[PDB]
Amino acid sequence: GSPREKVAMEYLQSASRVLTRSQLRDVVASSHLLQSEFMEIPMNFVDPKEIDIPRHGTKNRYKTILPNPLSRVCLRPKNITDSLSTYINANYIRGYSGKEKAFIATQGPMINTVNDFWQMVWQEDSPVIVMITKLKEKNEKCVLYWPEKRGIYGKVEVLVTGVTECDNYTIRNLVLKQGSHTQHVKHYWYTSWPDHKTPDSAQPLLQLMLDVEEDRLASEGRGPVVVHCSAGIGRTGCFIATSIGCQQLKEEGVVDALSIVCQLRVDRGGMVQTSEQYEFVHHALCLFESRLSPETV
Repeated sequence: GSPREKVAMEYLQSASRVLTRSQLRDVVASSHLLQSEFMEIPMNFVDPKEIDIPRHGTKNRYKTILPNPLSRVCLRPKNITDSLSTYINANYIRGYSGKEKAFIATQGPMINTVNDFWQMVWQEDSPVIVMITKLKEKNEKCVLYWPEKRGIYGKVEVLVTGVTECDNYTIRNLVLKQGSHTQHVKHYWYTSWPDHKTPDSAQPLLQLMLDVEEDRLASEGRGPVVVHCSAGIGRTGCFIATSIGCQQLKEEGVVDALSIVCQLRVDRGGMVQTSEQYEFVHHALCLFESRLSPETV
């Protein structure tokens, strides 16, 4: 929601700036007009008066960054009544062309939400988790929520079967279990995002992006890809917007980043949280465009 509700939602649902590949290259060259464009996009943060689940604040890492009701991920453990047991700071995110539930954006788990997080990964049959933050960056950003080899979290067991190092991220193959059932999940941990600025190069992110895309292509029938950083909106929003925009560039030869970010704001308030992040998404789109086959006919 926003102070002027209709003005803000009308904007989010109508703003558009379709960029040809040439225009995309020019826009980043002019990293000045992106800032004013960014400032025009409503945050769509959730008015706490809206949501009504007593003490949900205990499970929010950032008190003002909440899951918009319409797309909130509700937990369904088959045996709890704590009410807060059905709550998690996470939202379903629409993908390219509005594809329903392509991703789930969520905050970095807190000690008291680790079980909830796995309950989500389990009930949603999520095939991939993308983590874009260190556990600490000057101050706490996220809690360690997975085991070195094996762990129990509520009624969900997580087994770490393998670990592979890469560019600026590490991949952990995971196996989740509940009784007679198993679920595979690949955990990507991107640790090199700078503490005080956006990545100098978008190459590591696009590599991660491509790896996750191959996972999605082979996981038809499964659930949304889970993405989180600390508050679950900044780096998280950058990763998702970049993924959606690179697909538009590849399939259509153009990209509407403004529309993409607006739709993300609709799904989760604050997605792509700073102007620097907004510029970074465009730089990442530019790097991707630089690798496409030529337009000259």
